[PDB]
Amino acid sequence: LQPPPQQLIVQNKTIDLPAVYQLNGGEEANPHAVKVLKELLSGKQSKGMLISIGEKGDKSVRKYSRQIPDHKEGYYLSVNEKEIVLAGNDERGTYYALQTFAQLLKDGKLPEVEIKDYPSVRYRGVVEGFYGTPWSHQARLSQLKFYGKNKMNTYIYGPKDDPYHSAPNWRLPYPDKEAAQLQELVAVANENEVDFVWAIHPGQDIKWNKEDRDLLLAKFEKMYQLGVRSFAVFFDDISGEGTNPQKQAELLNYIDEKFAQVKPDINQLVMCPTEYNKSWSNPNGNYLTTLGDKLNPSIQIMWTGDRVISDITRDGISWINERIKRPAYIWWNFPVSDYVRDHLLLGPVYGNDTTIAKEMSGFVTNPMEHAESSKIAIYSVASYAWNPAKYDTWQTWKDAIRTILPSAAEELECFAMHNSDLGPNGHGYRREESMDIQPAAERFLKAFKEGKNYDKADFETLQYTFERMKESADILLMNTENKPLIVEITPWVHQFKLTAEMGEEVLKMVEGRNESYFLRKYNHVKALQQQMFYIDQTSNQNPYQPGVKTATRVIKPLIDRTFATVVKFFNQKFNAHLDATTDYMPHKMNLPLQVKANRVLISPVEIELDAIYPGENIQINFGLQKAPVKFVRFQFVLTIEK
Ligand SMILES: CC(=O)N[C@H]1CNC[C@@H](O)[C@@H](O)[C@@H]1O
Ligand SMILES: [Ca+2]
Repeated sequence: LQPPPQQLIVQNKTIDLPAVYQLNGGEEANPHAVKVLKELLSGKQSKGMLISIGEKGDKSVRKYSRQIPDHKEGYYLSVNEKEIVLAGNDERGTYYALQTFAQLLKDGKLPEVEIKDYPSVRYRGVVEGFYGTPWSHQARLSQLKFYGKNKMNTYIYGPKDDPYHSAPNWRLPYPDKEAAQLQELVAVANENEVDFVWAIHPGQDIKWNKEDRDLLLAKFEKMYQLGVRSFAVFFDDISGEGTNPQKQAELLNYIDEKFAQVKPDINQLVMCPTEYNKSWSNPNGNYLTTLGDKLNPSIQIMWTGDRVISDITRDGISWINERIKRPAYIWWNFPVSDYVRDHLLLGPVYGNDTTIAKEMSGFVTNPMEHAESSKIAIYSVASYAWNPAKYDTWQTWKDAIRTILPSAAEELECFAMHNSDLGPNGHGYRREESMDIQPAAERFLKAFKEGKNYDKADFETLQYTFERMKESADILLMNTENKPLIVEITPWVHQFKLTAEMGEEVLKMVEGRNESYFLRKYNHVKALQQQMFYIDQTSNQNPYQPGVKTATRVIKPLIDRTFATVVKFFNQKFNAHLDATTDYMPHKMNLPLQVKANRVLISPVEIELDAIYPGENIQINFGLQKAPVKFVRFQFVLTIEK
């Protein structure tokens, strides 16, 4: 059961899904839930075993009102030989009773059980709020079904790069095509019991005048016409007047008073502050307390923790709550990769204190621009925020992988386990990676480097890893159970497979039959390096972190260091002069050259390019008018026309 229920009593009897059943509650219970139930009961006829579905207050469930948790979205579920009860505290609770029911049903059989359940955190879900290609319409439809199945009740739509979400075209209604698609998203979210929260991000060019105020209002009104019933205003990552607290609070309160309190059915009204984490707060400034004191009590204030990227702690949530005068609505910046875009972040969700549910009013994950890939952290975040006290890091991760790709779980597992760390970055945030084999890697390399014998067991572990990596890469590429997931990760799967092959060859170079066999392996390895460079230069070419990195934390560094090392030993033994560099680089220059898009740079006297190119400019720190260029004699960046 994911998420795990608050309370669970299991019997060790199993009853069959009644061939003949009698349904009590069908026309009075939440239709979404009745719909799931009926699908599960296809080819089953309606005397028979009584099944009771309904919300508190419904005739159908009166007998059980005591049993139904007195919690929003709570429910009571019961299966025995004589009957089934599915009873929500409210309509969404009945739907969630059904989501739990569906997981219990295995082979037309059910365990005898009694469950009392409800969420420990009121708002749980996802904020699509990253920089990068926003999620496709189809990705989104898929996400909303996934959210319902995992009792996530919130989808906050706010992709930084959607021009009708941010400046300047926030002022503009969506075009007809986009609008109809959003209308469809709201309907699907409704059906899966998710609040679609439409966010707008206007602060960068907002004028604090009636005109802009009205435009914002009319935009919200248009969204309402499309079915939206929840709203947010994001003030993150902007500069200027669009960051004045009082003005923000005033705008928020006005939206509240003239809009959220004027429609009959508006649910969530949420604002993300400009100072959105501790380390970006002006120490002793009045930004957060102004918001805390001026914002109407019913307005949620988002927060990403002590740092831009970070895990939520007891001391952290307390620090913020004292200033905003209410429980923070958490915006957790994981697995979002928009600042390390050459990495996938597919590891477990961990790091967030499990005892602070009461201290947060919401918990949403900012995911990767890779939607299907993000379902691993998303399912885990769903599990954590519904029941943080039973949150199990690795078990949920494995459960997510097996839900996403039952046909190749172990392979996805192998792949995700070695694609979890972010590498070095401006936000300082890291994840463990490849911990299973890290000790063996570390012993092997320390010994080898120092001419001290390595343990044969460690050598074999590595070897075994490279082999499993190749099997999972090839099996992943050809998987058709979730094509969109495979499309998203393919570049990295290729890169991952070449990494595994590079490791095998380098290991063979360590064993090293003879002089000629060594050179064969050494040459194979140069070729692989060049192939990795090629993928890194042709796949995923975005402006910020172009390319494709994989197994960066433990595995690549082990292979590279082992290569440099065995080559040095070969050069010594045979008085040779093999090049021991580990990153193929087609240009020539003691710091490593790098190639990013059409820049050729020295890592922070004479460079020689592998060819003549039109020069664009040189930016040095202590234009070329298209002049031909191959050599450059004297930050250190050459841009050329490529
Ligand atoms: C509140 C917030 O995190 N805003 C920005 C910038 N900080 C983190 C980045 O990952 C972005 O995705 C995010 O949209
Ligand atoms: Ca009802």
